[PDB]
Amino acid sequence: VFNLEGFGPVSRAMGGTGAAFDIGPAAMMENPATLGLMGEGRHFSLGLDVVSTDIKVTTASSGNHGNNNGPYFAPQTAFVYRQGRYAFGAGIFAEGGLGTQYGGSSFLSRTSNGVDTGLDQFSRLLVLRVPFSAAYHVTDKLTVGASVDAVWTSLNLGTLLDVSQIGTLAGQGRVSGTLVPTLLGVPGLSGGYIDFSGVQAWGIGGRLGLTYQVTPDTRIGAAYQAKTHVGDLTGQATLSAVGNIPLKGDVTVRNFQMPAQLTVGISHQFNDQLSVSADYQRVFWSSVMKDMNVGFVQSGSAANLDLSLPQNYRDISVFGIGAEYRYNAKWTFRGGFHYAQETTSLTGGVSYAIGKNDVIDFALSVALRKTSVTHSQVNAVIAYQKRFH
Ligand SMILES: CCCCCCCCOCCOCCOCCOCCO
Repeated sequence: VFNLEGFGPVSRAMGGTGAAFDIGPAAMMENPATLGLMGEGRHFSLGLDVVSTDIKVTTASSGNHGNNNGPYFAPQTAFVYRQGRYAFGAGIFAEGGLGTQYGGSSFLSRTSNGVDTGLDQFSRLLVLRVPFSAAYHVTDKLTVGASVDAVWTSLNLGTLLDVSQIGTLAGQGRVSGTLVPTLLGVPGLSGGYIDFSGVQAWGIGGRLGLTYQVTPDTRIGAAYQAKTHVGDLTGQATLSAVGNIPLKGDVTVRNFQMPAQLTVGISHQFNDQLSVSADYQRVFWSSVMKDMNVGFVQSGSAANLDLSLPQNYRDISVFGIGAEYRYNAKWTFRGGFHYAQETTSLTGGVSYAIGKNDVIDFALSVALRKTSVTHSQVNAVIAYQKRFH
Protein backbone atom coordinates (compact mmCIF):
# COMPACT_ATOMS: atom_id res chain seq x y z
CA VAL A 1 0.00 0.00 0.00
CA PHE A 2 3.08 2.21 0.27
CA ASN A 3 4.64 1.85 -3.16
CA LEU A 4 2.48 -0.46 -5.24
CA GLU A 5 4.36 -2.37 -7.87
CA GLY A 6 3.17 -5.82 -6.84
CA PHE A 7 5.23 -8.59 -5.27
CA GLY A 8 7.62 -10.82 -7.18
CA PRO A 9 9.04 -10.63 -10.72
CA VAL A 10 5.88 -11.91 -12.43
CA SER A 11 3.54 -9.44 -10.70
CA ARG A 12 5.93 -6.51 -10.97
CA ALA A 13 6.59 -7.28 -14.63
CA MET A 14 2.85 -7.47 -15.32
CA GLY A 15 1.72 -4.11 -14.00
CA GLY A 16 1.65 -5.16 -10.35
CA THR A 17 -1.22 -7.35 -11.49
CA GLY A 18 -2.08 -10.71 -9.90
CA ALA A 19 -5.68 -11.19 -8.71
CA ALA A 20 -6.55 -13.98 -11.19
CA PHE A 21 -3.11 -15.04 -12.44
CA ASP A 22 -0.51 -17.47 -11.05
CA ILE A 23 2.27 -15.10 -10.00
CA GLY A 24 4.20 -17.66 -7.94
CA PRO A 25 4.86 -17.71 -4.16
CA ALA A 26 4.49 -13.92 -4.09
CA ALA A 27 0.76 -14.70 -4.21
CA MET A 28 1.04 -14.93 -0.43
CA MET A 29 1.30 -11.14 -0.47
CA GLU A 30 -1.40 -10.52 -3.07
CA ASN A 31 -4.18 -13.07 -3.58
CA PRO A 32 -3.37 -16.25 -1.59
CA ALA A 33 -6.01 -18.09 -3.61
CA THR A 34 -3.59 -17.95 -6.56
CA LEU A 35 -1.29 -20.50 -4.97
CA GLY A 36 -2.68 -23.86 -6.00
CA LEU A 37 -2.73 -22.57 -9.55
CA MET A 38 0.87 -23.65 -9.19
CA GLY A 39 1.98 -27.17 -9.99
CA GLU A 40 2.04 -29.96 -7.45
CA GLY A 41 5.38 -30.33 -5.72
CA ARG A 42 7.41 -28.18 -3.36
CA HIS A 43 8.52 -24.72 -4.46
CA PHE A 44 11.40 -22.69 -3.08
CA SER A 45 11.89 -19.05 -3.99
CA LEU A 46 14.96 -16.89 -3.49
CA GLY A 47 15.51 -13.33 -4.68
CA LEU A 48 15.92 -9.67 -3.78
CA ASP A 49 14.01 -6.41 -4.29
CA VAL A 50 15.67 -3.07 -5.03
CA VAL A 51 14.15 0.41 -4.91
CA SER A 52 16.18 3.12 -6.64
CA THR A 53 14.70 6.54 -5.85
CA ASP A 54 15.97 9.88 -7.14
CA ILE A 55 14.38 13.10 -5.84
CA LYS A 56 15.08 16.71 -6.78
CA VAL A 57 13.52 19.47 -4.70
CA THR A 58 14.03 23.16 -5.53
CA THR A 59 18.09 23.08 -5.32
CA ALA A 60 18.06 20.14 -2.90
CA SER A 61 18.16 16.49 -3.95
CA SER A 62 18.29 13.28 -1.90
CA GLY A 63 17.81 10.53 -4.47
CA ASN A 64 21.24 9.05 -5.14
CA HIS A 65 23.60 11.65 -3.66
CA GLY A 66 26.85 9.82 -2.99
CA ASN A 67 26.97 6.59 -1.00
CA ASN A 68 24.69 6.21 2.03
CA ASN A 69 21.25 6.88 0.60
CA GLY A 70 21.96 4.22 -1.95
CA PRO A 71 19.32 1.53 -2.50
CA TYR A 72 17.93 -0.93 -0.01
CA PHE A 73 18.33 -4.49 -1.21
CA ALA A 74 15.74 -6.50 0.70
CA PRO A 75 15.89 -10.31 0.48
CA GLN A 76 12.91 -12.53 -0.24
CA THR A 77 12.52 -16.25 0.24
CA ALA A 78 9.40 -18.36 -0.02
CA PHE A 79 8.16 -21.90 0.33
CA VAL A 80 5.05 -23.48 -1.16
CA TYR A 81 3.87 -27.10 -0.93
CA ARG A 82 1.29 -28.16 -3.52
CA GLN A 83 -0.79 -31.32 -3.31
CA GLY A 84 -4.22 -32.19 -4.64
CA ARG A 85 -6.72 -29.60 -3.44
CA TYR A 86 -4.08 -28.10 -1.15
CA ALA A 87 -1.44 -25.39 -1.01
CA PHE A 88 0.53 -24.23 2.04
CA GLY A 89 3.31 -21.68 2.24
CA ALA A 90 5.39 -19.25 4.23
CA GLY A 91 7.68 -16.44 3.19
CA ILE A 92 9.63 -13.36 4.12
CA PHE A 93 8.89 -10.35 1.92
CA ALA A 94 10.42 -6.96 2.60
CA GLU A 95 8.14 -4.29 1.15
CA GLY A 96 8.64 -0.60 1.87
CA GLY A 97 11.71 1.21 0.61
CA LEU A 98 10.76 4.88 0.59
CA GLY A 99 13.97 6.34 1.96
CA THR A 100 15.59 9.71 1.36
CA GLN A 101 18.94 11.20 2.24
CA TYR A 102 19.46 14.82 1.36
CA GLY A 103 22.66 16.57 2.33
CA GLY A 104 23.11 19.03 5.14
CA SER A 105 24.33 21.93 3.05
CA SER A 106 20.96 22.76 1.45
CA PHE A 107 17.68 24.29 2.51
CA LEU A 108 15.17 22.14 4.46
CA SER A 109 18.29 22.81 6.43
CA ARG A 110 17.80 26.59 6.04
CA THR A 111 15.13 27.29 8.67
CA SER A 112 12.16 29.64 9.02
CA ASN A 113 14.36 32.72 9.44
CA GLY A 114 17.77 31.77 8.08
CA VAL A 115 19.81 29.52 10.38
CA ASP A 116 21.25 26.13 9.44
CA THR A 117 22.34 22.51 9.66
CA GLY A 118 21.98 19.75 12.33
CA LEU A 119 22.50 16.04 11.55
CA ASP A 120 20.07 16.90 8.83
CA GLN A 121 17.38 15.60 6.49
CA PHE A 122 16.83 11.90 5.81
CA SER A 123 14.03 9.36 6.24
CA ARG A 124 13.63 5.59 5.90
CA LEU A 125 10.64 3.24 6.12
CA LEU A 126 11.22 -0.53 6.05
CA VAL A 127 8.45 -3.12 6.37
CA LEU A 128 8.93 -6.89 6.70
CA ARG A 129 6.02 -9.26 6.27
CA VAL A 130 6.13 -12.94 7.18
CA PRO A 131 2.99 -14.50 5.75
CA PHE A 132 1.80 -18.00 6.51
CA SER A 133 -0.85 -18.99 3.99
CA ALA A 134 -3.00 -21.76 2.61
CA ALA A 135 -5.03 -22.21 -0.58
CA TYR A 136 -7.76 -24.79 -1.17
CA HIS A 137 -9.63 -25.95 -4.29
CA VAL A 138 -13.13 -25.86 -2.79
CA THR A 139 -14.28 -26.83 -6.28
CA ASP A 140 -12.93 -27.62 -9.74
CA LYS A 141 -13.63 -23.95 -10.46
CA LEU A 142 -13.56 -22.25 -7.05
CA THR A 143 -10.40 -21.76 -5.02
CA VAL A 144 -10.15 -19.75 -1.82
CA GLY A 145 -6.99 -18.76 -0.01
CA ALA A 146 -5.80 -16.72 2.94
CA SER A 147 -2.68 -15.64 4.75
CA VAL A 148 -1.80 -14.16 8.11
CA ASP A 149 1.50 -12.35 8.43
CA ALA A 150 3.76 -11.22 11.23
CA VAL A 151 4.99 -7.77 10.32
CA TRP A 152 8.10 -5.78 11.16
CA THR A 153 7.76 -2.06 10.55
CA SER A 154 10.85 0.10 10.97
CA LEU A 155 11.18 3.79 10.12
CA ASN A 156 13.15 6.82 11.24
CA LEU A 157 13.64 10.28 9.79
CA GLY A 158 15.68 13.37 10.44
CA THR A 159 13.75 16.57 9.85
CA LEU A 160 13.01 20.08 11.06
CA LEU A 161 9.57 21.22 12.15
CA ASP A 162 9.17 24.98 12.08
CA VAL A 163 5.51 25.81 11.53
CA SER A 164 6.91 28.85 13.26
CA GLN A 165 5.69 28.25 16.78
CA ILE A 166 2.10 27.90 17.91
CA GLY A 167 2.32 24.13 18.19
CA THR A 168 -0.82 23.37 16.23
CA LEU A 169 -1.34 26.80 14.74
CA ALA A 170 -1.97 28.00 18.26
CA GLY A 171 -4.34 26.88 20.98
CA GLN A 172 -5.48 24.05 18.73
CA GLY A 173 -5.02 21.27 21.26
CA ARG A 174 -2.59 18.87 19.61
CA VAL A 175 0.98 19.68 20.61
CA SER A 176 1.77 20.10 24.29
CA GLY A 177 3.79 18.13 26.82
CA THR A 178 5.30 18.41 30.30
CA LEU A 179 8.65 19.23 28.75
CA VAL A 180 7.37 21.78 26.29
CA PRO A 181 9.17 24.18 28.58
CA THR A 182 12.42 24.25 26.65
CA LEU A 183 10.05 24.98 23.82
CA LEU A 184 9.02 28.61 23.95
CA GLY A 185 11.92 29.11 26.32
CA VAL A 186 15.38 28.21 25.05
CA PRO A 187 15.94 31.15 22.73
CA GLY A 188 16.48 30.09 19.12
CA LEU A 189 13.18 30.55 17.25
CA SER A 190 13.06 27.80 14.59
CA GLY A 191 14.40 24.28 14.28
CA GLY A 192 12.82 21.23 15.85
CA TYR A 193 15.04 18.35 14.77
CA ILE A 194 13.89 14.89 15.79
CA ASP A 195 16.15 11.94 15.08
CA PHE A 196 14.51 8.53 15.36
CA SER A 197 17.67 6.43 15.73
CA GLY A 198 15.17 3.72 14.93
CA VAL A 199 11.62 2.87 15.98
CA GLN A 200 10.27 -0.53 15.01
CA ALA A 201 7.19 -2.49 16.01
CA TRP A 202 5.83 -5.99 15.54
CA GLY A 203 2.34 -6.11 14.14
CA ILE A 204 -0.12 -8.50 12.56
CA GLY A 205 -1.75 -8.42 9.15
CA GLY A 206 -3.47 -10.77 6.76
CA ARG A 207 -5.59 -11.35 3.68
CA LEU A 208 -7.92 -13.72 1.88
CA GLY A 209 -9.23 -13.99 -1.65
CA LEU A 210 -10.70 -16.29 -4.24
CA THR A 211 -10.40 -17.21 -7.89
CA TYR A 212 -13.18 -18.54 -10.07
CA GLN A 213 -12.53 -20.31 -13.37
CA VAL A 214 -15.21 -18.62 -15.47
CA THR A 215 -13.88 -20.60 -18.43
CA PRO A 216 -10.89 -22.80 -19.24
CA ASP A 217 -9.30 -19.62 -20.64
CA THR A 218 -10.68 -16.92 -18.36
CA ARG A 219 -10.19 -16.60 -14.63
CA ILE A 220 -11.38 -13.91 -12.29
CA GLY A 221 -10.48 -13.22 -8.71
CA ALA A 222 -10.63 -10.86 -5.81
CA ALA A 223 -8.52 -10.39 -2.73
CA TYR A 224 -9.06 -8.44 0.46
CA GLN A 225 -6.21 -7.17 2.60
CA ALA A 226 -7.25 -6.50 6.17
CA LYS A 227 -6.15 -3.25 7.76
CA THR A 228 -2.66 -4.00 9.07
CA HIS A 229 -2.33 -3.89 12.86
CA VAL A 230 1.18 -2.60 13.57
CA GLY A 231 0.97 -1.57 17.21
CA ASP A 232 3.29 1.04 18.71
CA LEU A 233 6.55 2.18 17.11
CA THR A 234 9.03 2.53 19.98
CA GLY A 235 12.58 3.85 19.69
CA GLN A 236 15.32 5.87 21.36
CA ALA A 237 15.59 9.26 19.65
CA THR A 238 17.31 12.59 20.23
CA LEU A 239 15.28 15.76 19.65
CA SER A 240 16.92 19.15 19.30
CA ALA A 241 15.52 22.60 18.47
CA VAL A 242 16.99 25.90 17.29
CA GLY A 243 21.63 28.93 18.03
CA ASN A 244 20.95 25.20 18.43
CA ILE A 245 19.45 22.98 21.16
CA PRO A 246 20.31 19.30 21.81
CA LEU A 247 18.15 16.75 23.69
CA LYS A 248 17.80 12.98 24.20
CA GLY A 249 15.23 10.29 25.03
CA ASP A 250 13.16 7.45 23.55
CA VAL A 251 10.01 8.15 21.51
CA THR A 252 6.74 6.26 20.95
CA VAL A 253 4.43 6.43 17.92
CA ARG A 254 0.79 5.33 18.17
CA ASN A 255 -1.74 4.75 15.37
CA PHE A 256 0.65 4.39 12.43
CA GLN A 257 -1.90 2.40 10.44
CA MET A 258 -1.75 0.72 7.04
CA PRO A 259 -5.07 0.85 5.10
CA ALA A 260 -7.24 -2.12 4.15
CA GLN A 261 -7.22 -3.02 0.47
CA LEU A 262 -9.62 -4.47 -2.09
CA THR A 263 -8.53 -5.97 -5.38
CA VAL A 264 -10.45 -7.58 -8.24
CA GLY A 265 -8.90 -8.69 -11.52
CA ILE A 266 -9.20 -10.73 -14.72
CA SER A 267 -6.82 -12.93 -16.71
CA HIS A 268 -7.30 -14.51 -20.12
CA GLN A 269 -5.23 -16.84 -22.27
CA PHE A 270 -5.44 -15.96 -25.97
CA ASN A 271 -3.37 -19.02 -26.90
CA ASP A 272 -0.36 -21.02 -25.72
CA GLN A 273 1.81 -17.91 -25.98
CA LEU A 274 -0.03 -14.81 -24.86
CA SER A 275 -2.01 -14.08 -21.71
CA VAL A 276 -3.25 -10.77 -20.36
CA SER A 277 -4.24 -9.59 -16.90
CA ALA A 278 -6.02 -6.51 -15.60
CA ASP A 279 -6.66 -5.63 -11.97
CA TYR A 280 -8.51 -2.91 -10.12
CA GLN A 281 -7.28 -1.94 -6.71
CA ARG A 282 -8.67 0.30 -4.00
CA VAL A 283 -6.60 1.39 -1.00
CA PHE A 284 -8.92 2.69 1.73
CA TRP A 285 -6.71 5.42 3.17
CA SER A 286 -10.04 6.99 4.12
CA SER A 287 -10.35 4.59 7.05
CA VAL A 288 -7.14 5.84 8.66
CA MET A 289 -9.06 8.60 10.41
CA LYS A 290 -7.44 8.58 13.85
CA ASP A 291 -4.77 10.62 15.58
CA MET A 292 -1.10 9.81 15.14
CA ASN A 293 0.77 11.21 18.12
CA VAL A 294 4.52 11.31 18.71
CA GLY A 295 5.52 10.91 22.35
CA PHE A 296 8.76 12.00 24.01
CA VAL A 297 10.04 10.51 27.29
CA GLN A 298 13.67 11.13 28.26
CA SER A 299 15.66 9.47 31.06
CA GLY A 300 14.25 8.18 34.32
CA SER A 301 12.57 11.54 34.40
CA ALA A 302 9.11 12.20 32.99
CA ALA A 303 9.82 15.16 30.72
CA ASN A 304 7.07 15.06 28.08
CA LEU A 305 6.24 16.53 24.67
CA ASP A 306 3.26 15.11 22.81
CA LEU A 307 2.25 16.07 19.29
CA SER A 308 -0.87 14.81 17.54
CA LEU A 309 -0.82 14.62 13.75
CA PRO A 310 -4.23 14.81 12.01
CA GLN A 311 -4.90 12.01 9.53
CA ASN A 312 -7.42 12.75 6.79
CA TYR A 313 -6.67 11.13 3.45
CA ARG A 314 -8.77 9.73 0.61
CA ASP A 315 -8.98 6.28 -0.96
CA ILE A 316 -6.45 5.63 -3.70
CA SER A 317 -7.38 3.68 -6.82
CA VAL A 318 -4.86 1.97 -9.04
CA PHE A 319 -5.49 0.11 -12.27
CA GLY A 320 -3.00 -2.32 -13.73
CA ILE A 321 -2.48 -4.29 -16.91
CA GLY A 322 0.18 -6.71 -18.03
CA ALA A 323 0.94 -9.47 -20.51
CA GLU A 324 2.99 -12.65 -20.35
CA TYR A 325 4.43 -13.82 -23.64
CA ARG A 326 5.75 -17.38 -23.77
CA TYR A 327 8.33 -16.75 -26.50
CA ASN A 328 9.29 -20.43 -26.34
CA ALA A 329 9.97 -23.35 -23.99
CA LYS A 330 12.54 -21.43 -21.92
CA TRP A 331 12.13 -17.68 -22.47
CA THR A 332 9.11 -15.76 -21.21
CA PHE A 333 8.66 -12.04 -21.70
CA ARG A 334 6.43 -9.81 -19.63
CA GLY A 335 5.40 -6.22 -19.93
CA GLY A 336 2.70 -4.08 -18.42
CA PHE A 337 1.57 -0.64 -17.32
CA HIS A 338 0.55 0.53 -13.85
CA TYR A 339 -1.68 3.56 -13.13
CA ALA A 340 -2.48 5.09 -9.73
CA GLN A 341 -4.38 8.25 -8.74
CA GLU A 342 -7.51 9.69 -7.10
CA THR A 343 1.16 7.35 -10.28
CA THR A 344 2.39 5.78 -13.52
CA SER A 345 5.08 3.27 -14.37
CA LEU A 346 6.20 1.12 -17.25
CA THR A 347 6.77 -2.49 -16.39
CA GLY A 348 8.87 -5.27 -17.87
CA GLY A 349 10.43 -8.62 -17.09
CA VAL A 350 12.11 -11.69 -18.51
CA SER A 351 12.22 -15.27 -17.24
CA TYR A 352 14.70 -17.90 -18.34
CA ALA A 353 14.04 -21.56 -17.61
CA ILE A 354 17.42 -23.12 -16.80
CA GLY A 355 15.55 -26.31 -17.59
CA LYS A 356 12.34 -27.47 -15.93
CA ASN A 357 12.04 -27.04 -12.16
CA ASP A 358 14.57 -24.18 -12.34
CA VAL A 359 13.85 -20.59 -13.37
CA ILE A 360 15.55 -17.19 -12.96
CA ASP A 361 13.29 -14.19 -13.29
CA PHE A 362 14.12 -10.50 -13.56
CA ALA A 363 11.53 -7.73 -13.51
CA LEU A 364 11.63 -3.97 -13.37
CA SER A 365 9.21 -1.10 -12.89
CA VAL A 366 9.96 2.41 -14.10
CA ALA A 367 7.88 5.32 -12.84
CA LEU A 368 7.11 8.25 -15.13
CA ARG A 369 8.27 11.72 -14.08
CA LYS A 370 6.07 13.78 -11.75
CA THR A 371 6.56 17.48 -11.02
CA SER A 372 9.49 22.01 -6.92
CA VAL A 373 9.57 18.25 -6.35
CA THR A 374 10.38 15.81 -9.16
CA HIS A 375 11.28 12.17 -8.66
CA SER A 376 12.44 9.17 -10.68
CA GLN A 377 11.85 5.62 -9.48
CA VAL A 378 13.00 2.14 -10.46
CA ASN A 379 11.87 -1.11 -8.86
CA ALA A 380 14.07 -4.05 -9.83
CA VAL A 381 13.43 -7.62 -8.68
CA ILE A 382 15.31 -10.84 -9.32
CA ALA A 383 14.20 -14.26 -8.16
CA TYR A 384 15.37 -17.85 -8.41
CA GLN A 385 12.79 -20.63 -8.09
CA LYS A 386 13.12 -24.41 -8.07
CA ARG A 387 10.32 -26.94 -7.60
CA PHE A 388 10.64 -30.53 -6.38
CA HIS A 389 8.32 -33.37 -7.39
C1 LIG B 1 -1.22 8.68 2.32
C2 LIG B 1 0.18 8.28 2.33
C3 LIG B 1 0.88 8.56 3.58
C4 LIG B 1 2.14 7.83 3.57
C5 LIG B 1 3.10 8.46 4.51
C6 LIG B 1 3.04 7.84 5.83
C7 LIG B 1 4.28 8.37 6.42
C8 LIG B 1 4.00 9.39 7.49
O1 LIG B 1 4.92 9.83 8.49
C9 LIG B 1 5.39 8.85 9.39
C10 LIG B 1 6.41 9.60 10.33
O2 LIG B 1 5.71 10.32 11.36
C11 LIG B 1 5.81 11.82 11.22
C12 LIG B 1 6.02 12.71 12.49
O3 LIG B 1 6.16 14.11 12.76
C13 LIG B 1 7.48 14.48 12.62
C14 LIG B 1 8.29 14.24 13.90
O4 LIG B 1 7.69 14.11 15.18
C15 LIG B 1 7.64 15.28 15.96
C16 LIG B 1 8.46 15.49 17.25
O5 LIG B 1 7.83 15.19 18.50
